[PDB]
Amino acid sequence: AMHPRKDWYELTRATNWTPSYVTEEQLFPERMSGHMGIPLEKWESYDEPYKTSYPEYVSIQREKDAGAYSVKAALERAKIYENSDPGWISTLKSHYGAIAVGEYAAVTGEGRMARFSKAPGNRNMATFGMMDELRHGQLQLFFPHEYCKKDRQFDWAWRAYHSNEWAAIAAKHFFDDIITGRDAISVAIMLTFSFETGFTNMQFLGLAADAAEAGDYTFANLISSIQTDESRHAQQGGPALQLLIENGKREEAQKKVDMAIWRAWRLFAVLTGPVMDYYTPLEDRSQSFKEFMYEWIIGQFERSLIDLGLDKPWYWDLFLKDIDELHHSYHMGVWYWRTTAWWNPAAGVTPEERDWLEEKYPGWNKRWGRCWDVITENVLNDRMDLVSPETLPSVCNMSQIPLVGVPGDDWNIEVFSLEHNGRLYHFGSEVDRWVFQQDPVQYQNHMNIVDRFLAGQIQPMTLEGALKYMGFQSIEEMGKDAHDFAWADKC
Amino acid sequence: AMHPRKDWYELTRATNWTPSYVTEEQLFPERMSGHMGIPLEKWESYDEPYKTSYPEYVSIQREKDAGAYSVKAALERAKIYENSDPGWISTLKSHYGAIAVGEYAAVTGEGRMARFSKAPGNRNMATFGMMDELRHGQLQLFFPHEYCKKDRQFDWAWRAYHSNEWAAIAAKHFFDDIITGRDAISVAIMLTFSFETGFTNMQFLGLAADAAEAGDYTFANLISSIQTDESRHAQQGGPALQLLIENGKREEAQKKVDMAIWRAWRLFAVLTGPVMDYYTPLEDRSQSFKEFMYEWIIGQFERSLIDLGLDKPWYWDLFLKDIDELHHSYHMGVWYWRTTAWWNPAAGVTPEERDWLEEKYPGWNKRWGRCWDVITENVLNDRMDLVSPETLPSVCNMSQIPLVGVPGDDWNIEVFSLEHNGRLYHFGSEVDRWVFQQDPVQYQNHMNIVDRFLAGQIQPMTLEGALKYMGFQSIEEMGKDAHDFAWADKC
Amino acid sequence: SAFPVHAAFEKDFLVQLVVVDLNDSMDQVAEKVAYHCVNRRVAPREGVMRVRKHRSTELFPRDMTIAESGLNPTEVIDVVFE
Amino acid sequence: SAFPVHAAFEKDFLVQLVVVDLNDSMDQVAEKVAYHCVNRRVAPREGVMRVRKHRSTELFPRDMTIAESGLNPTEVIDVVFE
Amino acid sequence: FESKKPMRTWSHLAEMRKKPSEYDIVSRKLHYSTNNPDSPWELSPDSPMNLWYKQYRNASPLKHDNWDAFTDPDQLVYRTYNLMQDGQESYVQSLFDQFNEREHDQMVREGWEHTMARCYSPLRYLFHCLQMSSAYVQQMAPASTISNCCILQTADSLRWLTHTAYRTHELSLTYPDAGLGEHERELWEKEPGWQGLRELMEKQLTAFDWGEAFVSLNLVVKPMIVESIFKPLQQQAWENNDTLLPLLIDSQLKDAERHSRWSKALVKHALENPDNHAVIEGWIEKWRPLADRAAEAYLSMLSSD
Amino acid sequence: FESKKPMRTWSHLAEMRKKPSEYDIVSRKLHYSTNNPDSPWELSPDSPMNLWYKQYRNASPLKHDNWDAFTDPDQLVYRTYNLMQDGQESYVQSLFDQFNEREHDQMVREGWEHTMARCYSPLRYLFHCLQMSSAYVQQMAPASTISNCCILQTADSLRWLTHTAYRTHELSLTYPDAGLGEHERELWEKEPGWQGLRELMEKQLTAFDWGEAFVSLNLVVKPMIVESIFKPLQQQAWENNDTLLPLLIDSQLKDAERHSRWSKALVKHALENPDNHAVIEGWIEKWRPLADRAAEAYLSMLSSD
Amino acid sequence: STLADQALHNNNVGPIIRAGDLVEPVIETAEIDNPGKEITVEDRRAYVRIAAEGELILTRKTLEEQLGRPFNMQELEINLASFAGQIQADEDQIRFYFDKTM
Amino acid sequence: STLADQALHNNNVGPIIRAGDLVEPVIETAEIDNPGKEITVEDRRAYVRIAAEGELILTRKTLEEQLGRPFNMQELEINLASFAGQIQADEDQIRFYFDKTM
Ligand SMILES: O=C(O)c1ccc(Br)cc1
Ligand SMILES: O=C(O)c1ccc(Br)cc1
Ligand SMILES: O=C(O)c1ccc(Br)cc1
Ligand SMILES: O=C(O)c1ccc(Br)cc1
Ligand SMILES: O=C(O)c1ccc(Br)cc1
Ligand SMILES: O=C(O)c1ccc(Br)cc1
Ligand SMILES: O=C(O)c1ccc(Br)cc1
Ligand SMILES: [Fe+3]
Ligand SMILES: [Fe+3]
Ligand SMILES: [Fe+3]
Ligand SMILES: [Fe+3]
Repeated sequence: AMHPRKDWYELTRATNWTPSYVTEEQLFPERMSGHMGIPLEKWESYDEPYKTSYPEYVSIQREKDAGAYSVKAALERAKIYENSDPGWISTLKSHYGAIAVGEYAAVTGEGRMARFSKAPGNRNMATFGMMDELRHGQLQLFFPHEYCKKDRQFDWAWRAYHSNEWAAIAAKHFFDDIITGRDAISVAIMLTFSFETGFTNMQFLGLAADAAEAGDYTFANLISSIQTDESRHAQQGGPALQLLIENGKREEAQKKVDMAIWRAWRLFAVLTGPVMDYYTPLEDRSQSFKEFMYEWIIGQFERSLIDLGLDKPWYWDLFLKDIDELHHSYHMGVWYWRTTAWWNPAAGVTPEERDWLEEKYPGWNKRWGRCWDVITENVLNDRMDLVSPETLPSVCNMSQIPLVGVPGDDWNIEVFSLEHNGRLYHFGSEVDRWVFQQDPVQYQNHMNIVDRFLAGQIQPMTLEGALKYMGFQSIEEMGKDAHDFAWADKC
Repeated sequence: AMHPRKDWYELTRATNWTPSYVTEEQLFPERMSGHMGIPLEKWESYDEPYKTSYPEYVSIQREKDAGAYSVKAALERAKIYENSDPGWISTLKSHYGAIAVGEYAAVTGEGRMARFSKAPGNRNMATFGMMDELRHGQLQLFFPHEYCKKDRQFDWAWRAYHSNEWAAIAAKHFFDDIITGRDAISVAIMLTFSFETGFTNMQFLGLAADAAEAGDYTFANLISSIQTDESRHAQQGGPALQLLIENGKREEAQKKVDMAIWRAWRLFAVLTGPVMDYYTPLEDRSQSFKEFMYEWIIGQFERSLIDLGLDKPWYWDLFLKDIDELHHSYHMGVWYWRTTAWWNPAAGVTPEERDWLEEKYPGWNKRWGRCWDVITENVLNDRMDLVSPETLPSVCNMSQIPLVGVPGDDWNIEVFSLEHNGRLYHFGSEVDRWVFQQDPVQYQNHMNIVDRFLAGQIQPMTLEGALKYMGFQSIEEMGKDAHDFAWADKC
Repeated sequence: SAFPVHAAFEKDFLVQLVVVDLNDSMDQVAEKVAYHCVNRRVAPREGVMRVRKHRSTELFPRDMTIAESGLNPTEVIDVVFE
Repeated sequence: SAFPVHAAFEKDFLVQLVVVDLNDSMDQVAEKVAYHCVNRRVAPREGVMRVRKHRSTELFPRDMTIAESGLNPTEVIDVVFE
Repeated sequence: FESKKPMRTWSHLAEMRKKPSEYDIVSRKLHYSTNNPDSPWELSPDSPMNLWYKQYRNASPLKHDNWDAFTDPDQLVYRTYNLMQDGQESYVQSLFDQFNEREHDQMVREGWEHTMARCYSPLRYLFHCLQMSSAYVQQMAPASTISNCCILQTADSLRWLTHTAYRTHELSLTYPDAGLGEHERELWEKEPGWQGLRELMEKQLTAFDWGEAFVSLNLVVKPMIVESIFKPLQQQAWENNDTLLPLLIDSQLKDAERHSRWSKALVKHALENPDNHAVIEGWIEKWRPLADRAAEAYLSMLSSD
Repeated sequence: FESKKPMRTWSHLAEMRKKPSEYDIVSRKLHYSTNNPDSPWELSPDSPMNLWYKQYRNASPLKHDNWDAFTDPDQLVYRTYNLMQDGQESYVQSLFDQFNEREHDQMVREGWEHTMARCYSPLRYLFHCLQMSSAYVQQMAPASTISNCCILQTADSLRWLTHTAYRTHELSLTYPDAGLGEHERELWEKEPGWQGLRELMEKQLTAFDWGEAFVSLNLVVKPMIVESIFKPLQQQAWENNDTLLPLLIDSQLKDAERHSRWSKALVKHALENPDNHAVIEGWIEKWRPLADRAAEAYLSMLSSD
Repeated sequence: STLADQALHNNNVGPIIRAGDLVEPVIETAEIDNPGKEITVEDRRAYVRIAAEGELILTRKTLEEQLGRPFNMQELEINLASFAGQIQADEDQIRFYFDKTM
Repeated sequence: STLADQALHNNNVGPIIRAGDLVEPVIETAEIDNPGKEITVEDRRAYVRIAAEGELILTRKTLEEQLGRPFNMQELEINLASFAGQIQADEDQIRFYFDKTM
């Protein structure tokens, strides 16, 4: 007979002990552990709500992979690469480039907890977490690898995080801040709670919905399978949050969540935003970016944060306004500077798309529409020189993304600047400036790509020079309009 | 360490012994065994060329099913049922009705060998064969079951073999003749060699090619997985054939193959012929029915039959002529009498299709096209009474399929009849009459559906009476034109 | 009285069961078969329809009845044009 | 000599790096920013382009040079119309 | 004709109180050969196989008007059977590997290789007889749910045969002078200890009535093998420091208990018809003596040395 | 810039002489944190974690120009690790089930439960230390191929922990008066026989240089555990009629040998730089005495009553 | 804003099941095991959002019956892509729930 | 007929591989393991017909190398939907072949 897990589970996490040959602080140094002075004994009350055990994990994960790979195999001849809209193909290129090696980096966030968390249950669940992120990194390299032979941009599934390309710097600056660059408890709160119950549902499930509409079941099935792991290991965050609150650290916990959510938001708005409202073909847009945000971030995540005892962030209303406006400008920036991307941005401004944008964001045409009007007229006149840039955008010193605002009929743009230790920094929001001020030692001597350009690190100081510095190896790899401007024919 | 199969395989089939408490003939009665008086010791040289062992079987078959089911699960929302051409849906309905419970009957063919073959290797391979056919019957019930709630015709995946519907009688008269109704050696030669290396490749791989073109990967993936089992268990046939030849029974072996191939051909022409050349949308026709015949039956199967030391069938030239002609008329019969089918036949005669038919079968328009001209004119003129029958087709006493010929400009039709023991029988070819004459005890007291109608077994003796006799339980279940005659608009 | 035959009509694609009467002339039999064929799958044409035993060279006289013909129930006939 | 600024042009969607000269007048500075905005993402219009520190209420005189203005390199300016 | 809506499941299951399971959907009411008493198969009603089925299935004294309602208590389908057996068989294969690494066969008590060669390796004949016999019950049983249990039982018999072949060969590597893998047919044919078993199986294999086949095989022969062969072999292995055999036999006994479970459920179904008690009891008493003699002769041989 | 054709595989693998494997594609050159010596992570170059990596990874005395070229000799990826371990773990769980059915624990020699409570159950602490330590080498190693071996080793360490938790609980059902599941922390903290191991692990867990961490964990501590804990337990289990523990440990030893296999491969890769011989040897000499003392104290405790 | 306020002030709890063979059995189980709760379902094709007010229970026994094959509660992880509410899981059931009422 | 005799008179042997992860590796393996045979490939989307004249060998070792993961010869059954020629199989390779020459 076999004995049920409930009867022996406690023994698997009865692993704390009182050190005698080194000190507790030597074994769990604050800079790596992040215990905030909460004594060893208090951490033993940590109770992961989504448990598993080694024999079950290997069996269940064997099954999950068998399904993901069989589906890929059975659909290799569905002609997705050949028959898909180029906007959908660019969505795949963006996703795999932005995600695969970042998932692998997440193994280190989990390893940080597995070694340095004082909570025994956290150390075990983080061991499964290390394994889960290994899975995610490997899947999201194996899957796009077949497309290397079709298109050099898919090399970036592997190459991006090794480059200084501007979007890869943005991704790395965020993930190095919340995943690999902080103590174990910060990882539990910023990564597993904030990012992983907060935003990854958007990129993995919201995008899966659009993928299924687009008829790409290999991809939809993959990313939704990945998120089933997340749903388990993300549950390391809540009990850590609850433990900090019970031990007098609510304010610290709140600040970490406020920071992580905002940082996630800005990157999400530049990567997932344009995918959902512009690259995905109109007929495949299951919901708008804003609608998904309201389902996943407002309706689900923010409600769960309140249930666990935290408050709505101090920047709530700013966040809501950003959801209406930011990604429209981020898309415009990515598109106008498309040659610096490793995917081919779709403009997404045919009349029928502009009508959808107007319904989903009333006032769109009198704002972003005004810029797209100028762009469209230049395409129709074959003045293509006027739709490629001859300077660099100014870039946020926190998010690493261009400084933007609302264009057109009620123009409004604001940079939030800061003098600090003899240097002038510029931030794309009040919250980004605040994140800097929360932990200047984390950020102060970092130089963004424009800082580097001005410092003489990028030679020559031209478009070509920037493109070489960003790691492009051939003409094909540089982003172009997804449809070769064929959308202008509908205008 | 483990010891490789080659070193212990012989012991797995060292199972013949000399009976002492009953006679060899009591243990292996000729009526069930079919050993043709070849002594037990001779059968020990039987050497199955495609071997497996129990531990490998369970492991590999576990893997095969995991893939088949995962693929089905991942594509449930691909909108196959909702978006497919209704001709494709009808192909699914015809396939599952004609195949699922027949696969389950094949378990009994395999069982007959597992118990009654004098060759030990045959008895073991047939045990895996029993298992494979169980798999195939279960997969082909499970897969269509989700469509029960969509369409009562999918009930026939289960119901067909329990009915007296005319095509079900044709299927059972064939399968009961070659699978369940003869001795073990006859099964080995007629089922595993003749039918299963000769025709099943057409219905499970030829059709899979069309399914892939149509974008129905759940189905293509399923049936190609099924045929992987066939490729193994079908290899029981060749070594039985080789043994009969070595022991002076080449003449009887040849006769069994010649019979089984013709019987399979006629059923295949009424079921697969119309699917490949009429129901499958033109754009998804990977090859014509004839082209697939020349690939699988002529180029592959017949060449294999010669390699093994048998001769081309005596009716070779009749067979080649039949491939050009027979399924066009069988199609016409199934469509005109569509109300008697459990699927909705597609007419398949829009001008674009008739151009394809002419290219694939030169002279088609001056033959079958003449009938379709009259039918088409009646549909265009709303004379629908003339596109539904008011009598029964005459039916073959062997194949159970209507007696047909070539219509139009060079009309030729021939029935081959026979008086025998006080009854007049009618056959659709010289070969069908020959088959009857090879074994009259198997066939002589069988009554085809028209014989039953004339004898008073079908009451009332009307179209409705016959339809109710055939097992239809509601108005929805009876076949209709697949497109509700929408095709005439293109004419 | 009722007399079943199997009939193949000229230019059609099949043989059908047609019930005629023992006292039908061949002209009447031809018309009963034509009902199930002409304007359904076979174009109408000028000419006189005749009846013969299946694949036979000889034709039955037009006014000859099923009874006089020697035909047995369920035998096959053709209906062709002269 | 080279003098980088970050400039936001009226009705555009972003701030861009624009390198001007230490001794450029505000009129010259406005035209250097306009190069990267007008007829690219911003419709041309009549009127006088003026330069101001980002979101300031006061405009720099048209003939004032970058050197005279007190601006520091990499400070943010707006270019707006009278 | 009436107009009817689509059903949630097959028409024959549509009146179920509970949602049909995978087992119900894929297993139930599949023998169309029971539909027409006069023509089981769609051939001449007096074709040879039609005469065979009319005599040996339809005319069985074991009678029930709804055999199709029989349910495997384990509700196994092909898919779940392979999941279960890949698990059990992976486990057995791993035992073989590890016990081999540890040189298990060298440490058995002196002479055990001869007891194995005499009493164990020729079990391949006995197990193959069970395989052939199970296949016979499969092809004759009057319900697909019954036949399915027999298919899986046929496969299990082959599993046991294969274990035995594998271990016969393996043991012969350590003990090459005991006739292992060489003399099994002669033992099965000539050795007194095997002759009761051989007579039992040759006669059982010629009981062609489906009911008598089922009763003799599953209610008489197979339980005798559990109690008189499998268990005594475990006891002897223990006395002779063979620690692998008891573990292997325990895995085989799981299959055997499963066979007994479905058989018992079939008996319970049959006994709904009170007339069947005497029929079954009659067959049991007919075959019991042969089974008891087979066991006696085997045990007398096993307890030699 | 020039126009180039698509590559068959990733740009960094395109010069391979043969077709990249699944392992090559999903495992190689994934730590971007080794690209910029001044800024491992994309933050302020003197952020705390950048300072941590610059000291404890980049500045290690163990040096190689191309750590990325390291290859797991087993070429394991997540998918194949789970296939392998689901096989090995399903086997162990089947052993637990069957030995429990047979009431194995009741038949061990008198007093064995006390030896288990003292020398076996507190192994959960030692195994968890290996788990924590393996995760540290993962996060610090300068190549993803090295880190991947460490991730799988972290999981194996948890596997061993889980075996021990399960069996401690199971034993306690038969022997409820031995402190099983109750007194392990006390034993780990206070019993002399555990103090050498605990000192060794507390100190090893504070060796933050990646190279020293790797050498001490995989070349000193883990091989000691094989020779001084695993094998002696198997011998003692044999003397005490515990037949399950030796089989369980053989499964764990398969994992332990796998860890030694990749470790030796990493050593061989490191020794391409002649300077590394003295570095590795020095760490071995440094850590050996603690390891020896750990082993000696453990064995004295295992040998007593 | 009122739209954001309204979205936040919900008490919806329950599983988000990814496309596959668990979607319909989970919906049916939610209905059966929470009588007197309305179950809401939002179908996004790649996933389905299944919810009730305050508390939603899925029992292993009911789920096995609706799925139609042997099923252990832990297996739900293969198809549980996300969930709303806090989770209390055990071998007999999973309960999704909130502590607070908004 | 002429077309039919021409179709019958072939000596093509080799595997028919169903759509999936074994198609490209098997084609590559056929080319590598039969040097100086021309390998023909007919792509029917759901399956690919791979052939050579008279004999075609697939070795386990080459197939493992082209597949890029551990591979036992018996696993080919998962994807071998049919084949032309007689089959001679063992743990090291499969040979498809004809006895006669047409
Ligand atoms: O934790 C995660 O799951 C995660 C982290 C980073 C990226 Br990129 C994707 C996923
Ligand atoms: O032997 C077979 O594989 C077979 C037999 C009949 C039918 Br219907 C389908 C398959
Ligand atoms: O969900 C159910 O409860 C159910 C479904 C089908 C049938 Br038939 C009976 C019950
Ligand atoms: O299984 C048995 O042993 C048995 C079954 C039925 C009857 Br009646 C008597 C005995
Ligand atoms: O593993 C070892 O024992 C070892 C490794 C490297 C060197 Br240098 C010396 C010893
Ligand atoms: O028993 C448990 O703890 C459990 C059950 C199911 C899932 Br999903 C997670 C955990
Ligand atoms: O070794 C064998 O006999 C063998 C190998 C592969 C396949 Br497919 C079939 C048989
Ligand atoms: Fe992840
Ligand atoms: Fe994650
Ligand atoms: Fe089959
Ligand atoms: Fe078959």
